[PDB]
Amino acid sequence: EIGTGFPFDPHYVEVLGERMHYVDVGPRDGTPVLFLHGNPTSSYVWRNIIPHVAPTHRCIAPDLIGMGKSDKPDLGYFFDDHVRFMDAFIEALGLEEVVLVIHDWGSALGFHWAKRNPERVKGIAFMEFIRPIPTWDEWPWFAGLERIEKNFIITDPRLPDNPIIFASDSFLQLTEYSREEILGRNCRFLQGPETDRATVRKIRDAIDNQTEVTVQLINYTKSGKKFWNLFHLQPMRDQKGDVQYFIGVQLDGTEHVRDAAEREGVMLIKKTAENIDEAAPFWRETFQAFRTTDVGRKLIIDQNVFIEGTLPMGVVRPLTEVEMDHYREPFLNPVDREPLWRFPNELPIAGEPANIVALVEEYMDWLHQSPVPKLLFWGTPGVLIPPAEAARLAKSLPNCKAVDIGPGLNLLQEDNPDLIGSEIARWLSTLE
Ligand SMILES: CCCCCCOCCOCCNC(=O)c1ccc(C(=O)O)c(C2=C3C=CC(=[N+]4CC(F)C4)C=C3[Si](C)(C)c3cc(N4CC(F)C4)ccc32)c1
Ligand SMILES: Cc1cc2nc3c(=O)[nH]c(=O)nc-3n(C[C@H](O)[C@H](O)[C@H](O)COP(=O)(O)O)c2cc1C
Ligand SMILES: [Cl-]
Repeated sequence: EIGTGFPFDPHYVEVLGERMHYVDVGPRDGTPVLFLHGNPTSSYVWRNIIPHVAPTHRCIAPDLIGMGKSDKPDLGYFFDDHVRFMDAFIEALGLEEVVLVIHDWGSALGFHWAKRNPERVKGIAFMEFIRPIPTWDEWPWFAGLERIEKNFIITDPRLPDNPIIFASDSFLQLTEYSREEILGRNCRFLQGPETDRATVRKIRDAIDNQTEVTVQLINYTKSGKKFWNLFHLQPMRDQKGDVQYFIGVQLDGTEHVRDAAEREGVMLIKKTAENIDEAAPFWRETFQAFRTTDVGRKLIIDQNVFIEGTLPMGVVRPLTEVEMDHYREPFLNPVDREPLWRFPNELPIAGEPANIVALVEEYMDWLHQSPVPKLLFWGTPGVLIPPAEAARLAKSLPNCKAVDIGPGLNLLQEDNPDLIGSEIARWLSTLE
C-alpha cells in the first residue's frame, strides 16, 4: 500500500513571533531541497516523496503558518501573510541556494520567492500550481466523482482525438480496464472484430454533428470477453454554448437482453445522462460558494467541508481513515479553520482578486524567461492544471521536462508518489 505513516522527528523555529514546524532529514553539506505544501495539507502530503530524495539531498518541509504543527496566530491568513512567514522561515534556517519542490499554494510561495531571489533557485519541481484561471468553465465540475454509483465517462473533444478524461468506477468494472489504461485514449479501444461498422459510423457522424446518439454495440473487455454495450452519448456546452465535453453513459453486462428490455435500458441511460448534466453546474458551483463570507465560512469553518468533502475529492484513489485523521489533526478545533477558508478566496479565477491575479501573472512572466531547470507533473483530469495547459507549458517554459503521473486531480503525491519521487531524484542528479 501507499504509506500512511509520518516517520519524521519534528523541528521548530521562531518566525515573526510564531513557531513553525518543519521536517529536516537527509545529508547536511549540499544544496537543500525545499518542499512547499498548500491547502488543506501540510508536510504530510510530502511523506512518500522525501524518502526518494533523502539518500542524496537535504529535505526541508515546513508546515505553513496556521497549518500542520505550526502555531496558529490571529491573522487574516492572506497570501501576503504566508509570504512574510515563508520569507522569514527561509532566512531563519540560513538557506542560501535551494531547489524548490512546490504544490498548490506552496507553489505560489515558491514561484513568488524565486522571482525575487532568482540566483538562489537552482531548479524547480512543481505540480498542480497556482496560475491565472480565466474562466470558471476551466474548473472541472467532475473532479472527485469517480465513486459515484453511475457508469459514465467524460471525453474532451478539444484534446486531439477526443480522449477519455474521466471514468467512474462502474466503467472500470464493466470493461475490466484500470483507470490508467483508460484515460487519455479514445473510447474506440473497446471495439473488436465483431463490432458492427455501420453502427460505429452512426456514432462518428453524430459526434461530428455535436449531437446525441444512443446505440448498442459489440465491445470487448481487457480479457477478450465480448459483450453487448448499450450506451448513450451527448454533448455538454460551456457558458458560450460551445461543446466543451461529451458525456457517455453505458449499461452493464453482455446484455443479450438488448431486446424489449432494451427500451427500458435506453430510457435508463438517457435518464442518467440528463441527471448528470443537470447536476454538473452545481458540482462546480461549490468552489464559488466557498468564495463568499456568510455561506462560505459556514461550509468551510462551521461544517469543515474542505477537509471532509473537498480534500478526498482532490485524490482519485480513496484516502484511508489513517490518512484522513492526519489531515484532520490540525483542524479539530473549528476556530483554527481560517486558512482553509481564506485560501480559496485568494485563488485568481476570472480576474478576482485583482491583486493576486497581477502577482501570479508577474511570476508566470518570470518563469517564461527564466533558464532555471523545471520539472512539471500533471494528471488527468487534474484540477488547477488541465492537461492542455500542461501541454502548453511543456513547450513554453524553457528548460522544462513534463511528466504525466497518470490519473490525478490535485493532490498528485497521493495517487502516484513513487513516480513523482523517483523522477525528482533522477532530475536532481542532472543538476548542479
Ligand atoms: C489549492 C487548490 C485545492 C484543490 C481543491 C481540490 O478540488 C477538488 C474538487 O472540489 C470539490 C468541491 N466540492 C465539494 O467539496 C463538495 C460539494 C458537495 C458535496 C455534497 O455532499 O453535496 C460534497 C460531499 C460532502 C460534503 C460535505 C460533507 N460533510 C460535512 C460533514 F463534516 C460531512 C460530506 C461530504 Si461526502 C463524504 C457525503 C461526498 C461524497 C461524494 N461522493 C463520494 C464520491 F463518490 C463523490 C461527493 C461529494 C461529497 C463535497
Ligand atoms: C462520450 C463518448 C463515449 C463513448 N463510449 C464508447 C464506448 O463505450 N464503446 C465504444 O465502442 N465506443 C464509444 N464511443 C465511440 C468512440 O469514441 C468513437 O467516437 C466511435 O468509434 C466513432 O469514431 P471512429 O469512427 O473515429 O472510431 C464513445 C464516444 C463518446 C463521445
Ligand atoms: Cl484553495
